[PDB]
Amino acid sequence: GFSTEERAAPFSLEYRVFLKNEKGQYISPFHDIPIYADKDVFHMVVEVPRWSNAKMEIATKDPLNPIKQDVKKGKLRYVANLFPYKGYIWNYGAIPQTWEDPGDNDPIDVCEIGSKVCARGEIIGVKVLGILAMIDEGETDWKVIAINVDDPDAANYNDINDVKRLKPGYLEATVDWFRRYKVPDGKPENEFAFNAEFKDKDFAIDIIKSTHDHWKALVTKKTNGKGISCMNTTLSESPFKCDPDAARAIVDALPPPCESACTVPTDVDKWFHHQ
Ligand SMILES: [Mg+2]
Ligand SMILES: [Mg+2]
Repeated sequence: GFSTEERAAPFSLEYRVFLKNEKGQYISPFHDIPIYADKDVFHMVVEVPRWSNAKMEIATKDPLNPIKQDVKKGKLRYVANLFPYKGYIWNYGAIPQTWEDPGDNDPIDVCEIGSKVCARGEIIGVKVLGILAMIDEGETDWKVIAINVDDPDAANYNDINDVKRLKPGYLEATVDWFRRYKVPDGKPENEFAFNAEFKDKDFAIDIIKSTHDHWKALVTKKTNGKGISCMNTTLSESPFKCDPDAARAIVDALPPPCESACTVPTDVDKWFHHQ
């Protein structure tokens, strides 16, 4: 289906993860992966495997939008181990061809709850089960809740109550994870500082389709891109389309693959307890 081309060493500053289609052509995971994998099955770009810490996401401003590691004041970012969790507690990522339009300014986020740990840059199909709406100091932050359609138990999951039923504690832990991530203190002062509520599958799909329409406007130049890189190699109706062979130079000009990988700071091991 899709595959990955990794440039430079993982957890280095130059590390990039580009996506390739069935034919070895470089494509943007933002723009060139269809939102739908099949009827009622959404594509998901996996950005971080469950239980990892590196904060890696689609580069919304880089040509071909490769996955790369976030950087804060010159240092590569890792999420904290929030006791009792190890790193991210879901496969975490995004639905391609969507754009929370400002809004967070990138593809709509997905928490994927299935049993398989997915790889960085892996493209999976997911069944949308619901959506977590969070108020973070007034702003709206959406997290789709989904499960790998290839999960052995996928047939048992069709709405958010199924998550409550067959994975007790998962939704609570999700809210807790995001609350302690956003308010490192622990508890916010009121529902403006942090609020959380889950909505069902139909609501989630309405939100997703809305962000897909916003993306449609983005890649057809009907809305200010606000710095988003819209270069793509497959969208026939997009003025930002570029010849695939021309786009290969974007990858080939970067350091070659090196899978003798940089070691992760020991500080990432530390576990932070809520007091
Ligand atoms: Mg988003
Ligand atoms: Mg986001």
